Amino acid sequence: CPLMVKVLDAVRGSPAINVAVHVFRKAADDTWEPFASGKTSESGELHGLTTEEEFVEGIYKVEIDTKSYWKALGISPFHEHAEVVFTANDSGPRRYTIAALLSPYSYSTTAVVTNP
Amino acid sequence: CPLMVKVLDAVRGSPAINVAVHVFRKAADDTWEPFASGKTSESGELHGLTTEEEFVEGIYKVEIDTKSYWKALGISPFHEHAEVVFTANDSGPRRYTIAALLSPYSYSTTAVVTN
Amino acid sequence: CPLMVKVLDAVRGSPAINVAVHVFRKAADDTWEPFASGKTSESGELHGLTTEEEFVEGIYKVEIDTKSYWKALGISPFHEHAEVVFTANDSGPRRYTIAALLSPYSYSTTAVVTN
Amino acid sequence: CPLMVKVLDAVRGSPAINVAVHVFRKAADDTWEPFASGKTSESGELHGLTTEEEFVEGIYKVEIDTKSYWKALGISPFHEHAEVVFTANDSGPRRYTIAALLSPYSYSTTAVVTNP
Ligand SMILES: O=C(O)C1(c2ccc(-c3ccc(Cl)c(Cl)c3)c(F)c2)CC1
Ligand SMILES: O=C(O)C1(c2ccc(-c3ccc(Cl)c(Cl)c3)c(F)c2)CC1
Repeated sequence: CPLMVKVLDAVRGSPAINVAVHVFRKAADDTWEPFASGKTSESGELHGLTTEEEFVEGIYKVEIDTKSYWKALGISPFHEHAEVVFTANDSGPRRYTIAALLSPYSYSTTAVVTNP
Repeated sequence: CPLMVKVLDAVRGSPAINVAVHVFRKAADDTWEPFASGKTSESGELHGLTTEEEFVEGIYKVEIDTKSYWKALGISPFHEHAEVVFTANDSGPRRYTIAALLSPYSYSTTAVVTN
Repeated sequence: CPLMVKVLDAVRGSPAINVAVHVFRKAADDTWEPFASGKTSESGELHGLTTEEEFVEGIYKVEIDTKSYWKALGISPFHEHAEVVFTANDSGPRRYTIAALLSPYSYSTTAVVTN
Repeated sequence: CPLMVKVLDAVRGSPAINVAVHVFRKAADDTWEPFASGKTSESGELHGLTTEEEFVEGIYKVEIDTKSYWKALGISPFHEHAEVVFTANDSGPRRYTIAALLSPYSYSTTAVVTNP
C-alpha cells in the first residue's frame, strides 16, 4: 500500500467515514488523468488505492470530496474539495499517507512519507 | 475588496512574504480561467485582487505557489502548490478572506466570510 | 502593542467574537500569575493587552476560553480551554501575534513574530 | 488502551518520534496531579499510558513536550509545549486519541473519541 489517506472530523471528534477520494496523475499532455479512487472506511482510512507497480513517478493530485461528505451530514460547507498536489517517487518508491482534518469552513492536511 | 488572501509561515513564525497567488474561475466547459493574481505583501496579505462588480457567484480556485516560496528560503517542500476551491454564494456574507498556514509537508486553510 | 491575539472559527467561517482570553506570566515559584485579559472584538482580535514596558522576557500562558464560546453558540465542545504557552525572548522580533483557529474537537495555533 | 497520543512532524513529513508526553488530572483541591507519562514510538504513537480502571472521570491535561522534541533536533521553537485540556468519561468510559501535528512555530491538535 504505497498511497493511503486518513481523514478525521474536527466537529464530531471522529474519523470522517465514507469520504470519497479521487486521485489524478498529470499526463504527458499536462492534463489530470484519473488514477485511482475510493472511500474512507469506518476508521476514516482509505487503503488499496494503488500498487507499487502502478504508482510510478509523477505529479499526483489527491482530491478529498469534503463538500460531498459535509452535505451528506446535512451541513453546507465552504470548500468544494480539499486538494493535495505533490511529486511522488522521484527518489525511488516511497509510501505516502495523506492525513486530513476537516471542519465546515477549514481543513488541514499533512503528509507522512516513509522509505520502506 | 470582496476577496483577500492572507498567508502565514509555521516554520519561521512570520507572514509568508512574496508568495505568488493565482485565482481562477470555473468556466462553462469546466476549465479554470485566470481571474486575478498578485504576490503577498510584507504582512503576508494580498489585497486588491478583484472588485465587487467583477466577483460574481461561481466556483473559484486560489492557487498558492508554496513550492517556490519554500525553495526561495532553501527549504525542501512536499507540495507543488496549495489550492483552495470554493463556491462564492451571494446568500452568505459579502467579504471573503482565504487564510492559509504553511509548513513544508502540511498546510491548513480556513475561510473568514463577513459583512 | 507587543502582544495581540486573533481567533477564528472554523465551523461558522468567521472571526471568533467575544471570546475571553486570559494571559498569565510564570512567577519565580512556578505558579501562573495573571498578566492581562480581555475579550476578542468583532474582528476576532484582542489588542491593548499590554505595553512594551510591562511585557518582559519570561514564560507566558495565553488561555482562550473556548468552552464558553462554543456553549454560547449551542455547540458541544471537547476542550476546557485552549492554552498557548511560550517564551518571550528579546533576541527575536518584537511584536507577538498569537493566532488560533477553533473547532469543537480541535484547534490550531501559530505565532507571527515580527518587527 | 483508553488514552492514546499520535504525533506527526509537518517539517519532515514523518511521525514525530520520541516526543515526551505528560498527562495530569485535576485533583480535589484544584491542582494538576501527575497521572501518566510516556514517549512516542517510531510510528509517532504512545500507547499504554493508562488502563480502563485507572482512567476515571475527571479533567485531564495532556502536555506534549514540543520544545524538548524540537531542541533535540537542533531547532529553537516557539512554544514550551502543546496542551490539550478536556473533561473525560463524564458519560461513561470512552477511548480518546489525541492527534497532534507540529511545526516550529505552530501546532494543531484534534481528538478522536470512540465508544467501545
Ligand atoms: O494514524 C494516523 O495518522 C491518524 C492521524 C490522522 C490525522 C492526524 C492529524 C492531526 C492534526 C492535523 Cl492538523 C492533521 Cl492534518 C492530521 C494525525 F496527527 C494522526 C491517527 C489517525
Ligand atoms: O488577519 C488574519 O486573519 C490573520 C491570520 C492568518 C492566518 C490564520 C490562521 C491560523 C491558524 C490556521 Cl490553522 C490557519 Cl488556516 C490560519 C489566522 F488565524 C489569522 C492574522 C493575520
